[PDB]
Amino acid sequence: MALNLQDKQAIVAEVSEVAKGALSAVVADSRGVTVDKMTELRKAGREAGVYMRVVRNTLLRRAVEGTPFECLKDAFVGPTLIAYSMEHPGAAARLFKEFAKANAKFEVKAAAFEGELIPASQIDRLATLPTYEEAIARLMATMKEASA
Amino acid sequence: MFTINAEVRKEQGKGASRRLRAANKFPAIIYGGKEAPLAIELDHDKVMNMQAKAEFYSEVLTIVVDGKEIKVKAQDVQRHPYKPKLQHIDFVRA
Amino acid sequence: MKVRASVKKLCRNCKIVKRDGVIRVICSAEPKHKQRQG
Amino acid sequence: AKKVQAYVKLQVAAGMANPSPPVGPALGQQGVNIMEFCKAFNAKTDSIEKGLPIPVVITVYADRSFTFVTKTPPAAVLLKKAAGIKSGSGKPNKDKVGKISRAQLQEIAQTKAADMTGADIEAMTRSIEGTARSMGLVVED
RNA sequence: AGCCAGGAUGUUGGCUUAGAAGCAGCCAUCAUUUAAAGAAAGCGUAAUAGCUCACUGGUCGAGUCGGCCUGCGCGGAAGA
Ligand SMILES: [Mg+2]
Ligand SMILES: [Mg+2]
Ligand SMILES: [Mg+2]
Ligand SMILES: [Zn+2]
Repeated sequence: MALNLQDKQAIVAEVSEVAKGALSAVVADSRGVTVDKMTELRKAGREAGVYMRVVRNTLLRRAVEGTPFECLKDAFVGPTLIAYSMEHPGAAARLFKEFAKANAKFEVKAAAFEGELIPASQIDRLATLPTYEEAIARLMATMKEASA
Repeated sequence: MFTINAEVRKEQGKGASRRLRAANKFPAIIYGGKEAPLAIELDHDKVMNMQAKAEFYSEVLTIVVDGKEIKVKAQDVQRHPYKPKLQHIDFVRA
Repeated sequence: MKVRASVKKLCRNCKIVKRDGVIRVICSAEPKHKQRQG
Repeated sequence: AKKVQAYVKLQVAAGMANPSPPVGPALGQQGVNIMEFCKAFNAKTDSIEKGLPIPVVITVYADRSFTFVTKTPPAAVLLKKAAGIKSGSGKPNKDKVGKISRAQLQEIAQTKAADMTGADIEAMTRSIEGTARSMGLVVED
């Protein structure tokens, strides 16, 4: 490994994603294959490319060293194996969705999805999301309200 | 930067020199300037580790011989014919 | 097993053991590497 | 495909799917049907092009028949009909012999867009650097 | 140090071979995707296949690694 001069970058970089981010998910990759990463990188791909991460770090000692910053709801995620996912642009989006759909294709556990932060809380798969731009679901709420 | 503590030699000659070397010390001498030469005795393992860096032979370096700081340059070294140890050093006064 | 006077590891799996007064070599992969009189 | 089971790839040919000395039998003989790669392959052959290198995987269990898959061409080979020289040395690579087309290497690599990890299609280029410094043949960039 | 995981894509790099697909030889040893993963440290193969390592993620929870100099010892050591 590297000394501190390097354990600091994995911090100053990874924590300015939290400081400058959008949504957070969860997942434990016990059996995390590489067809695994391959896929989810195309997903990050659709979800821009390299706007997304997953930098395995669940050393509390790392991606909690980014938490007493923001998201101290994660002192509780960080135990055991974890795969932290941050969003920069994009809706508070679909990121959420396929992690459940992925891991529900066996694709290993999902930490039961211990969940995360947009609010400041816990678990439950939501597509309360990428409807986003479904302001059309407030366009159809126009003419249909005007007519009916 | 190299700080070398040392002591003036109380004994000189083949007899003493050998004795010193049995006790992980080793003789060396400071000469140069317009003032007399000075018979030094140095701690071995120390100068060894120090002289491991190449700067030892380039940089000016300082010897604290009975509280003075003489400040000199390494002229010449005597290494053991077949061991990894030092026999003697010539220091030029700078 | 080979006997020899100099024994030494051969495979990365050869192991070296001091049983009784005698120095040995045990390989979990390759029987040819057993050694004694070490 | 979320589960591999059987795959042997031995670059075939399009214009007539009916070999015998190169592959022929050895392409289908363990629950595989020699009768159906001339019924099925050529059904996915003529839409594109014919004659040149075709690695391939098939869907044969022990289920009599099957269904054929397609693939992609080798990448240092697109430096033959897609560069110049067709060997790679002549003076063993103690000598840096070859010679490149910088324009090519991107769009000629890009032709292999469907089988690479780089997000940045420029990245997919940077891979072809070493794939094309495979001898030490410098590119006139 | 154990134990769980992964240990990947260009791609069998190129050359050379009947076959050299990480691994007989020669030259190169980059670039991706990354948490990390050698154009490969060893097993293996007709060659592929197959099993490991380096490396990184997890677990664990405080010491731990290997060179230099030296003292005393061990094997090496069979005879009428
Ligand atoms: Mg005498
Ligand atoms: Mg016994
Ligand atoms: Mg005897
Ligand atoms: Zn062995």
